[PDB]
This record gives sequence, structure tokens and C-alpha cells, in this order.
Amino acid sequence: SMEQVAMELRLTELTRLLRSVLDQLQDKDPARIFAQPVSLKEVPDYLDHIKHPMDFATMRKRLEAQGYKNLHEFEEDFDLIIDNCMKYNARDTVFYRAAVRLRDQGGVVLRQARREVDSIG
Ligand code: NA
Repeated sequence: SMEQVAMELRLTELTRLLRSVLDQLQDKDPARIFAQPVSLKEVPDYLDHIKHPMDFATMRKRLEAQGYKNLHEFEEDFDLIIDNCMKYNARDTVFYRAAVRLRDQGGVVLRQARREVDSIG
């Protein structure tokens, strides 16, 4: 049906919008601390600490697989990146501090992306 082609032409724009948003968020981590998944070879016990790992490349693979149905799912993943880091790492570390900074600077990008999703449907 054509009614599925109109749905696919919207998901394809959402996927096109979410790509810009992901790029803007990832520019707030110039140290690339959140670029890749935490290595299980380097942190063997990680999954004892954190049940749902998340990172930017993992979000990206999903994204290009049109796996985000909406902005709320995309946000959830972003928030995991931040909250996982803030549990696993102590307050006086470079990792925890990078998340605090990513959260603070990522808010401005997400406050406007909310309006652009609602605005353009
Ligand atoms: Na902690």
C-alpha cells in the first residue's frame, strides 16, 4: 500500500533528522570517551555493574537501521550513555565529569530537537 510508503517517507526524515541531532551531541564529546562501547576485554566485570551499556556507535548502527521509532527512544539511549558513566565512575574522575558536561550541553540540542519533531510531525 501507498499508506506504508507515506509512513516510510516520514521514518526516513526522522532518521535524517536524528542523524543531525546525533552528530551535534557527539560533537560535545571531543575526547571521544562515549564514542565506542566500554571494552569487556578491558573491563571484564562491566556487565555486573551496568545492565544496559550504551555508546554513540551503537546508537549510530541502530539509527542507520531506522530502528528509532521516535525521539523518546533516541533520548532514552542518550541518557543511558550518561547515567551508566555516572554510576560506574566516581565523581572525581575525568569520565564522570565528561558525562556531566555532555548532559548539560546535550540539553540545548534536545530542547530544540523536541520542537523540530513536533513542528514537522
Ligand atoms: Na558510582
